[PDB]
Amino acid sequence: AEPEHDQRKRMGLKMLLISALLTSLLYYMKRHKWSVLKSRKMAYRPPK
Amino acid sequence: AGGISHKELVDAARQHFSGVSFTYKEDAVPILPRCRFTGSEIRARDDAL
Repeated sequence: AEPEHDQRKRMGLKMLLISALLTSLLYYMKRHKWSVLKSRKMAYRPPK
Repeated sequence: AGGISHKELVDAARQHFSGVSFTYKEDAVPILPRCRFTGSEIRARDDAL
């Protein structure tokens, strides 16, 4: 019924490893850029 | 700087720039704690300017 069975699961593997590796990196990159807004501080200084 | 004789000048100093240092700490040109640079920003917004 599914001759591909094997190759398809060998693929599923490579997929997770890469997927894991890549999602990690991209999370860092996303965090790294947003860091500028995340840390960011602000004050209201009317000229009272 | 101008029309002046280094000599006359150097003398006037000797005369009015008196007081001699005793300890060594007095003739020690103190080194300043280094100032750290930081890539960052400050935004003072006033659209009324």
